[PDB]
Amino acid sequence: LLKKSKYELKKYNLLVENSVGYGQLVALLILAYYDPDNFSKVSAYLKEIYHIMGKYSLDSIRTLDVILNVSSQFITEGYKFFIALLRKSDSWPSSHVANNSNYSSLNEGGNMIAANIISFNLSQYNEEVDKENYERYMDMCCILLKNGFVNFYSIWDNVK
Amino acid sequence: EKNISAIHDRDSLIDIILKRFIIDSMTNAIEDEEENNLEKGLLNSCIGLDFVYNSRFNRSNPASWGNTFFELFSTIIDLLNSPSTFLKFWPYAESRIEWFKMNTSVEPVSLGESNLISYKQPLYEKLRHWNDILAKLENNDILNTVKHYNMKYKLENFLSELLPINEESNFNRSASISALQESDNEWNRSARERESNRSSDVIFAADYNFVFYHLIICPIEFAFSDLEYKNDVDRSLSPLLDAILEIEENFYSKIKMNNRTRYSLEEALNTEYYANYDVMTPKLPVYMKHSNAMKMDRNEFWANLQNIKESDDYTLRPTIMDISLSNTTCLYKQLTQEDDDYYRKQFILQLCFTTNLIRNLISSDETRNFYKSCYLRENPLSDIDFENLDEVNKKRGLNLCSYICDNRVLKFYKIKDPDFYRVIRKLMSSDEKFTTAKIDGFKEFQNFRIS
Amino acid sequence: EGRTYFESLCEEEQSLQESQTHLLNILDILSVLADPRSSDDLLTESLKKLPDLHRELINSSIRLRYDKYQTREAQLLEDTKTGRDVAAGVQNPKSISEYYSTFEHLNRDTLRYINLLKRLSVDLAKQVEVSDPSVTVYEMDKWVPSEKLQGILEQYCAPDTDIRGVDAQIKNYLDQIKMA
Amino acid sequence: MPLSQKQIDQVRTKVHYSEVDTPFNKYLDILGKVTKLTGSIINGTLSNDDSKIEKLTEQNISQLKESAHLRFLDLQSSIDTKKVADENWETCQQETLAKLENLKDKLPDIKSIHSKLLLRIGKLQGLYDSVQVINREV
Repeated sequence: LLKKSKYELKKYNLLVENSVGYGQLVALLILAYYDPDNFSKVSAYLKEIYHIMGKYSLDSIRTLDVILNVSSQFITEGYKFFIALLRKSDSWPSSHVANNSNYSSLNEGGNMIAANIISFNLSQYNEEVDKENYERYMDMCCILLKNGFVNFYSIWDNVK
Repeated sequence: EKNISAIHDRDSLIDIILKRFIIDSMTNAIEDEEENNLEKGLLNSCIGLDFVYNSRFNRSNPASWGNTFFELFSTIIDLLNSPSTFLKFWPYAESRIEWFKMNTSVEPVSLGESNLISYKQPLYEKLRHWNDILAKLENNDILNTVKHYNMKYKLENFLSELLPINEESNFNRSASISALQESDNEWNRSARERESNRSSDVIFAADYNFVFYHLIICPIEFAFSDLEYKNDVDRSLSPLLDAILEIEENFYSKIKMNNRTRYSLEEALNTEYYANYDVMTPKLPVYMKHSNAMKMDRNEFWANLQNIKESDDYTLRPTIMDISLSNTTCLYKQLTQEDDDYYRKQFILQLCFTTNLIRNLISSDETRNFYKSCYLRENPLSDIDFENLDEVNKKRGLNLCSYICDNRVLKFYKIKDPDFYRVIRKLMSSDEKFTTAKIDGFKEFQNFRIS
Repeated sequence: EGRTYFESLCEEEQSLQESQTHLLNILDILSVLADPRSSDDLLTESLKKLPDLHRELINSSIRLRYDKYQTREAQLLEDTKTGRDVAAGVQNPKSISEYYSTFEHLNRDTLRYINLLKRLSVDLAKQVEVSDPSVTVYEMDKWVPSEKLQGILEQYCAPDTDIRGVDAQIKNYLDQIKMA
Repeated sequence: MPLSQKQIDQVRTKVHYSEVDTPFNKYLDILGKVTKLTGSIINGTLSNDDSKIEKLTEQNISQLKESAHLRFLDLQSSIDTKKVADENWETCQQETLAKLENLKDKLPDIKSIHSKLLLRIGKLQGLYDSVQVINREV
């Protein structure tokens, strides 16, 4: 009890622990892709996402996962809103945004928390709803390596 | 140099010199105007902190610089006299986030790893103190502004990326389901009367609260319960979902009878081939695509509505997706009229998250043995019982779980809109990948290798 | 009696200064015991002052600990009061219960505006118009209608324009084709 | 190996009243180090043993005099830091209760937009009933 109520951060990983908090974050990204004005309103949604992520004490390592799992179902039509929303965020690498177009800059990269989530999500292929959505998730990941969001050898070394 | 009697550990003295220099410079704000005396006090502290990091090779030890640097940074967060002056300082913290992780090491860590443990010296007394600041903003649940929550998000996101992802105080180890989740306003609640229940929409709204207060708040109380406690939900939940899912039958038929009776009048007008295509989004109709006068009508409305919701007079407002529970006049008006279709898509996302746990709790056996050690380690003389199979109980949970989602939710959305149905099936599939990861102890996130 | 956290914390600094003075008065006596060129009379005089200060230091370091405990119980007493008890002092409920109600009616109709731009979005019946025989292919995504039909539809969404007057202007355009 | 109801609420209380405080616990190390030192010189024991702090020095006893003055200022500045942090939270709790108190001059700004945004739906639902009737004939 000394390390549960005095050292443990009060944040909620799973989608069942705070079902009101993740029920609003999901229904916001459904709205953000059914809106014809999504380039004047990048910070009109990015100031809303940071207001549900702090009212309800949601985790940042899971909110990055829920963002990358609703975005990959709308990646055909809206794929330039998904990068424009994610370039202004506080999860975009600001100082270590190093690119995958050099031969020595394939090691030095940025955002090793999203290098843990995609390498965990591409290494699972043992279900029958996970198989019908692996192609569209692999396209969404391949846009992120181009813009410099993640490294190459962070994803290459940690897939099955 | 004029004094010669620094016979002590001089690095203990220089910390006190650096501590008093921050305290008076943060309080002295009477020399000029208050807004521009702030950045004269804030700046003298920021050069004081960078003075510690650069002059870290010249002190007595390499390891001692980490405890001075966490001491001075924790002092500044007390003297910041507002949430508004905390947000304008906080870009100093998010930029030098690689300075915190290199604890007791003069050469920096590479990227990704951190030399920080939750029960060791720099975080032994600071993590207990920074959780007290976060408990203050959380307990104050009726006088919180939008600058308060932004203070709360940027502070817990500072600590989540400070500690490793496989760290015992970092992944919600004992899985605590939240009970303070109340998307509700205090000032619209009118006495919660249960006496004059003449209209049917009251106990509609009241048992909507009860299916919220007893399923979604607590799924571990629902599964390990009696056979009559599951009987008053099902006789009330089935009038609820068959009044909601008959509205989206009438909302999606508005879209279908719009375009098909245009295409049948296009098959009547133009006869070229069998014009039978898939129903997709009517993107921007014919004329709103290239209309710079129609565009500036809308693009100036999203500039007025953003300036209202940003100034320091409107900082007391609910979220945009907030579904009000106490106000029974606003709750019935959000779910019934067929033009929002987001306040009743919040209920289906809320329902399919707990119902997914009702299946995995009753059926599996390592899941029930995990929640043994979660309740019995914190409350050893507990109240509810779980101890064995309960074969008379297993037949009722799985027959209400598989009916309410697999037989009414997931077979309705596969016909109406097959893009939203692909989000529910992926979100429920991703939850069991992480629940199984928590039971193990998040130790597949430990083998992540850095080149 | 009931004390506040602010008053109990400021009283701790008063008892802290009393412990400092007896601490410094003892420490200089130990210094003059350790002088190398020390005199015979000062080592006899200083030791007589010693037991009177020793039991005085204990009575000050005990009250320091006793006021470290009384501020800890006053700290926790003010945290249980926070929340909905501080805002139970306002005397204007009708002004706030209509301010939150006119904001909850605002976001409900902002979603209805977005749900009328892309997701319902009624369009024209695209009737093909072909004049040049040198293109030989047509795409039904860049069909732009007639300017007499566009300028009527342009000014309808434009402001300060009646709902019943332009209905005849539609009927002006509708019956114009019905003659021809 | 069972527990009791009394035995659970005795550990539910020790956690709730547990504090770690590095400036305060370091000052009482100095107050403790001198009372055991002036205790033995009253009795008569003074030897070359390392169980106590030190025997007799000019420099290192004055080093204890420096330690008694350094940790006093660290404790004094920390009580002042807890003083100003409590004063600031009471001010923002009062000015938020002042901003919640009036709420009358900011009400006409919302009802302008909500009567303007309800006007913009009146045109589009009339525009989508204008284009819907010209397509129904042909």
